[PDB]
Amino acid sequence: EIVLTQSPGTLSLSPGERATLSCQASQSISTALAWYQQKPGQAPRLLIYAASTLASGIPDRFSGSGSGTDFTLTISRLEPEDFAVYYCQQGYSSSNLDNVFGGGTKVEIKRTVAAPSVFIFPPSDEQLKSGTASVVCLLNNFYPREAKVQWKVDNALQSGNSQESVTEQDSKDSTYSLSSTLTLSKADYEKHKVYACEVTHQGLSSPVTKSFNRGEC
Amino acid sequence: QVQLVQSGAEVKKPGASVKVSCKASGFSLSSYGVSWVRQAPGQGLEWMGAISYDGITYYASWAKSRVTMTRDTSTSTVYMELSSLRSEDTAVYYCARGDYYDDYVYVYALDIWGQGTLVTVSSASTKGPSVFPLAPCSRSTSESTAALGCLVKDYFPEPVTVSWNSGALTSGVHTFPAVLQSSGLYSLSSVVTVPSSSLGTKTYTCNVDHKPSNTKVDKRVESK
Amino acid sequence: SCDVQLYIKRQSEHSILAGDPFELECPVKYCANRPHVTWCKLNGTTCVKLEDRQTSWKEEKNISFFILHFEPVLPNDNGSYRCSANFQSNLIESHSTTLYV
Repeated sequence: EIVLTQSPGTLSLSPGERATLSCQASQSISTALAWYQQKPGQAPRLLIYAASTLASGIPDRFSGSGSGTDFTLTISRLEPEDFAVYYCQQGYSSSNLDNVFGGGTKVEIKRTVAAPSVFIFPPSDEQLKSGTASVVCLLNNFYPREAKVQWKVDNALQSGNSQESVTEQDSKDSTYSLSSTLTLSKADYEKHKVYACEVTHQGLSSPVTKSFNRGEC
Repeated sequence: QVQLVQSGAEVKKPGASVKVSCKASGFSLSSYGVSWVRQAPGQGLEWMGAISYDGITYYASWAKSRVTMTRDTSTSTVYMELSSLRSEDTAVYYCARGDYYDDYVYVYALDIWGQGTLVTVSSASTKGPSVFPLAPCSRSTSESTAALGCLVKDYFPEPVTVSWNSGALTSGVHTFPAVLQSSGLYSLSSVVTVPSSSLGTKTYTCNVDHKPSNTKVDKRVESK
Repeated sequence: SCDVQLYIKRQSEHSILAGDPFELECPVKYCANRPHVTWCKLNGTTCVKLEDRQTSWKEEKNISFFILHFEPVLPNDNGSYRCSANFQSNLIESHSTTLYV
């Protein structure tokens, strides 16, 4: 079947620069290849149709090329509104296929490495009264997205009792923030004294541990 | 102008069905096709199928067994019915207009897109959030910046909005994407970094809105 | 040397009287060995593949044509038709052509 393969998965480029987006088809699709832009919380937007044509009200910095299997979307002067996720789509065939779309390419701002500010938030008195304890670790304004959060409960590294969220790149400083939540019962929470989140990041010379001792708050 | 308008968000039980509508304005349905594309939270674009200009339907190989696509050319509304729903079907569903730009070759691109329709599939029922303050156990007296937040825990379905001091405090605020828990309820944190010299004289209150359960909660965050 | 292409024009229509003969055209472009082309008729949401019919290839200069023969044309032939091509393990369709009887 027709499989659209996008490369690279993600590209870290600075504003003003040139972006080269690659879409490869498993078998020939002539010029029935379209390119879309999707920004967070918005619907996708057509950029280039018929492999090289520009769509309605689309700026001239977006240029498409290729025929058959190899296809390129080039942004020559990367503006800040261009930092989004891009998908290719074949209009060639629709019979017995999994998807007319490629897996996408995220275009993100390259900036200097920034270490996170790490904060620990113990559970509240209100939440404890309900028989559950959530311990939160904040990794504020870091670059690149790659961060390593480790939960330790009396120096015992935890697994499978936490979930993490990471924000979109900040529109003003191009950083990411990260929330990590450790969940436990009020019973297990009161079995241990020390709660800590160890963070390893590029911008950190050595891993940073923020901690509290339960009750001693 | 030339627009595609979809139906409101849906909340469904597993094994149930959902029918999404998509209204065309400014153009003719008998000249254009309409494709359906769903997107799971944080995932990529997933084509479900289409009903072309000449009324013929195409379905993704995974969706053929539970998906139906219709059109009412008089009312100029296209539909999508996804039956025997599973939790893994939770997504934002879009209708996109298929433009067969070429007069000799049967090829298309999707030029006008609908605003999306969030369909949640879960065994869980509508539950407003519990809002817990996030205040540190301790600060260092030499730190210029302090952090505080709100844990918007165990709500269903998505979304919730979070603001600080009725929308006046916007700088250094991070509202995190919600996480889906093992329990089927959503959970999120909203954080702000503030000057620690303000902590004793400035109030920090998060305004949590959960439209599906008609819940609005203000949570004052104090530094112990 | 090139991709297989089916060039039926969009909004194609032929208004013919019953009892008369007719030849329905499907412009097929090919650079390799002649591709397998078939015909169907639109019936609701599906294009019903037509079986055991008189069909012919008519080679021209840059183009070639696959033809469906109506010997003669019946009143129960009023509808929209299409040709499809299955080659590199996928189905490529042409624009639909309407027949008024």
